[PDB]
Amino acid sequence: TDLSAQKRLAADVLDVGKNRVWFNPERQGDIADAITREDVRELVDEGAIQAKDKKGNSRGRARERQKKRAYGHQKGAGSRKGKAGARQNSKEDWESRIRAQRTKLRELRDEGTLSSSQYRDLYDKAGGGEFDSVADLERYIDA
Amino acid sequence: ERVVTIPLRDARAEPNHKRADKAMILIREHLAKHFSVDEDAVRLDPSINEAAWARGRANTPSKIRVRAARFEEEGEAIVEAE
Amino acid sequence: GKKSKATKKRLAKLDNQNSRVPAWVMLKTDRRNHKRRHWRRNDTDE
Amino acid sequence: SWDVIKHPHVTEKAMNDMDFQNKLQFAVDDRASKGEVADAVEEQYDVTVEQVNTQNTMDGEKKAVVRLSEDDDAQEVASRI
Amino acid sequence: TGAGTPSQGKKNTTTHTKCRRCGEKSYHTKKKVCSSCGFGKSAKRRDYEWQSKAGE
RNA sequence: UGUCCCAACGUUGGGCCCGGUGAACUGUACAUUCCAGUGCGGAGUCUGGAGACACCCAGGGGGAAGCGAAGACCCUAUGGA
RNA sequence: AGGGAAACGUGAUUCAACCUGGGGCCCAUGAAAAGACGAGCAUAGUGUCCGUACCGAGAACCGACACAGGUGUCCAUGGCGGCGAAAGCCAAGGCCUGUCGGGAGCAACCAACGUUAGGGAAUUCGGCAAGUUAGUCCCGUACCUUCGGAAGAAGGGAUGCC
RNA sequence: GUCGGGUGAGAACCCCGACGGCCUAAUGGAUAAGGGUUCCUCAGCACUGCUGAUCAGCUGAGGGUUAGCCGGUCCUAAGUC
RNA sequence: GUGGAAGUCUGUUAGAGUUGGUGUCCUACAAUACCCUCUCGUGAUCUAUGUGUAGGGGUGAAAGGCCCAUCGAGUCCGGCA
RNA sequence: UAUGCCAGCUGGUGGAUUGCUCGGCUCAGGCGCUGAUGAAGGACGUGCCAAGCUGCGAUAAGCCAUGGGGAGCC
Ligand SMILES: [Cl-]
Ligand SMILES: [Cl-]
Ligand SMILES: [Mg+2]
Ligand SMILES: [Mg+2]
Ligand SMILES: [Mg+2]
Ligand SMILES: [Mg+2]
Ligand SMILES: [Mg+2]
Ligand SMILES: [Mg+2]
Ligand SMILES: [Mg+2]
Ligand SMILES: [Mg+2]
Ligand SMILES: [Mg+2]
Ligand SMILES: [Mg+2]
Ligand SMILES: [Mg+2]
Ligand SMILES: [Mg+2]
Ligand SMILES: [Mg+2]
Ligand code: NA
Ligand code: NA
Ligand code: NA
Ligand code: NA
Ligand code: NA
Ligand code: NA
Ligand code: NA
Ligand code: NA
Ligand code: NA
Ligand code: NA
Ligand code: NA
Ligand SMILES: [Sr+2]
Ligand SMILES: [Sr+2]
Ligand SMILES: [Sr+2]
Ligand SMILES: [Sr+2]
Ligand SMILES: [Sr+2]
Ligand SMILES: [Sr+2]
Ligand SMILES: [Sr+2]
Ligand SMILES: [Sr+2]
Ligand SMILES: [Sr+2]
Ligand SMILES: [Sr+2]
Ligand SMILES: [Sr+2]
Ligand SMILES: [Sr+2]
Ligand SMILES: [Sr+2]
Ligand SMILES: [Sr+2]
Ligand SMILES: [Sr+2]
Ligand SMILES: [Sr+2]
Ligand SMILES: [Sr+2]
Ligand SMILES: [Sr+2]
Ligand SMILES: [Sr+2]
Ligand SMILES: [Sr+2]
Ligand SMILES: [Sr+2]
Ligand SMILES: [Sr+2]
Ligand SMILES: [Sr+2]
Ligand SMILES: [Sr+2]
Ligand SMILES: [Sr+2]
Ligand SMILES: [Sr+2]
Ligand SMILES: [Sr+2]
Ligand SMILES: [Sr+2]
Ligand SMILES: [Sr+2]
Repeated sequence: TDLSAQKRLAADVLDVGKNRVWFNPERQGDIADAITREDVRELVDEGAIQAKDKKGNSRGRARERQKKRAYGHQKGAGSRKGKAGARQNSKEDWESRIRAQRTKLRELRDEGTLSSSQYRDLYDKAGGGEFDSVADLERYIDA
Repeated sequence: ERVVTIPLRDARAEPNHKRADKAMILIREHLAKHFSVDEDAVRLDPSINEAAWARGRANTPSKIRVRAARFEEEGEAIVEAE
Repeated sequence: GKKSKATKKRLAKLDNQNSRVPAWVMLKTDRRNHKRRHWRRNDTDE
Repeated sequence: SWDVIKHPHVTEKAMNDMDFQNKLQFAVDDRASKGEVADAVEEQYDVTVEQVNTQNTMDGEKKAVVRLSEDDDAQEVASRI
Repeated sequence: TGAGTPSQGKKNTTTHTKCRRCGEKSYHTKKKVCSSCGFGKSAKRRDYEWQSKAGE
């Protein structure tokens, strides 16, 4: 008996890769008589033809590692491969910082805390890279 | 029928990447000899195949305990794991 | 490739010529298709 | 003067088209259009043609798949020839 | 890259095709000229006395 | 630092034996040769001696001025480009 | 509607596609035409002709071959990894046809290759071959220089896991 | 690759299952050129297949490609007649 | 600090190429192949298809290179015995 | 007496030889233009089953008329 044609129809009827269709060893004769796709669906319901499950990579080990790193672990000098600028894009970091500082200065202005003029003086200094962070900006504002 | 212990140390004579194959041959030859039967008449139950190939084609176990029976008109043997 | 209608007619003819000398011609002539072509071993025109 | 219909195309696939879709298949002159095939078929078997699909075959001929109206019955039509 | 075998793999261009006029696979589909009968080049049929021995 | 002193052991694929498949190169003839000599002065074949029971397997290539290519050098041609 | 054995989700981040802007460069200026919009709606009729299989390659193409060569496009966002479209491992999917097998602890010899004490280029035309170094962070860095560079000069230290 | 089994006059290499593996810009998916029926089915092993063959891109015979909206067809490019 | 220039650097990304091994092969897998190493990789870049230039003529960042395994003058047939 | 040398015998392989000739070669005489009223040539079709050759052209190995011919033919 040769069931390669039936393997192809089965893969299509079960909608799976041929490598996953399973033909019951004890029914090669009946599967061999299966000529049409209907003959195949018939055998499928009988359970004579089934589809093996596909695997998915486990992500458990990955998740534990993700937690350690999110917590700041497993990133010592011996675990880095890329250059510093590759690990964190400097222009991208500046965009983050500068936007955070401008948002801060903007809230203080609408809030009345800063006069448009004091706001300007601080805004222009921020743009000139005067403050390392938001906290650094606040500390400065507090004289 | 009896339980025998087959040493597979002679599989080391074959290249390492093919130890499993040679093992299955040694097993057939051992039974054929010790049960006084033709190698062609010795049947190895898949259980034995899976035991020898357990660690891949290059890492066979050093021995294997096998349970074999001998009978029929032409003289044959049927063997399996234990 | 893209075959035109005519190209297709020519290919069809070539395929037809690739049949064998009918059995009866053998008996009648009391005893080969010289123009036997193979898609791989040979090369058609165009 | 070349004729449109050459002969019924009778094969397993044709029979199914006939039993299940009320369609008739013909070998026709490759110079014939879908419209000329429709007219010819109606005038030959006194039926109503709903749709005509064509194909220039690797046999150098044209095959036509003619669907008849629900008013007609392909099985019966093809059976009288 | 050798001019031989390796350069033969790049050949998938169709040039000479069956000629409408003479039937030979010599109608150059790029030039639209038949190298065998002259179709596309001349109304007269391509011919030359050197296609045979001088005294024949 | 096995490039070397100075080579060793090991690994995989061949090699070796068995089944199957199954070419080519090359072939004037003869041919078990060796030492000398002779010879167109660079001989398995001539001469004198010596040695030599036949056949087969594996090997590394001393010889057959080995095989492959009518020397590309040099000269000659009332040659070519 | 469909599809699913079943459930037949909801939020979020990063965001290829696609959309839309801002900047910079040119002794370089990055097609054309048909067509479309501009210019509403109902109902009906017509919409013919040609292509359509399959391979697309370590057997369907070219290379005399079922040839380790050559041959365009897109899949460039599958998981871990890491800077990564890198390595290595693994899915989906594909394959056991880079298609002759059986046997000898399997000798000599050869192709690839691993490990070699002490000496350390003595080898060789020549360090040829092989090896040494290596990722990332911190410190530190000479002559010379067209002031850009030289520069990763050199040299030194660190590196896992919890 | 191996162990069982299936078919067959015949099975290391045709098919089933299990176990063991290979490929991840490819050994996966869709296609251009080019090829031209190599596609699918049935029946075969004289030919073709780096061994064998019940298999096949091989041999015999049948069958298979369906479009208003996917290409062509329309436009013009270098350029051609 | 921002900015992100460059016939700029690293890079088996794709892609292009080829210094050495004078390795493998050398009746080959191959009438130019295989492996490792190596070079380029935002530009005088690479690449597909279409198109143009023709034989004393092209084309040539120039090697007498290339113009279908053919080039210090292509190929075919004829002159031609 | 293995491996083997020379000659022959029986059988093969091979296709020489002899015989045969539906094909060539050469000479001689006769004859001699075709095409837009679409030639010559080619393509694709055309048979009960039909691949090749020949014939033919959707009237497709053929249709009609007159004369010849004759009991066979496809
Ligand atoms: Cl902006
Ligand atoms: Cl298309
Ligand atoms: Mg079959
Ligand atoms: Mg910056
Ligand atoms: Mg056919
Ligand atoms: Mg169509
Ligand atoms: Mg000479
Ligand atoms: Mg000279
Ligand atoms: Mg001269
Ligand atoms: Mg192959
Ligand atoms: Mg040492
Ligand atoms: Mg020395
Ligand atoms: Mg070196
Ligand atoms: Mg081009
Ligand atoms: Mg020179
Ligand atoms: Na071909
Ligand atoms: Na027909
Ligand atoms: Na060594
Ligand atoms: Na020698
Ligand atoms: Na990733
Ligand atoms: Na095989
Ligand atoms: Na600056
Ligand atoms: Na190189
Ligand atoms: Na010339
Ligand atoms: Na005449
Ligand atoms: Na015929
Ligand atoms: Sr080929
Ligand atoms: Sr057909
Ligand atoms: Sr070059
Ligand atoms: Sr190459
Ligand atoms: Sr090409
Ligand atoms: Sr012209
Ligand atoms: Sr002429
Ligand atoms: Sr002598
Ligand atoms: Sr030897
Ligand atoms: Sr965004
Ligand atoms: Sr398709
Ligand atoms: Sr493909
Ligand atoms: Sr390839
Ligand atoms: Sr898989
Ligand atoms: Sr094979
Ligand atoms: Sr060790
Ligand atoms: Sr030295
Ligand atoms: Sr020295
Ligand atoms: Sr260091
Ligand atoms: Sr047989
Ligand atoms: Sr097939
Ligand atoms: Sr660069
Ligand atoms: Sr680079
Ligand atoms: Sr060299
Ligand atoms: Sr090396
Ligand atoms: Sr070579
Ligand atoms: Sr870049
Ligand atoms: Sr050339
Ligand atoms: Sr001549």
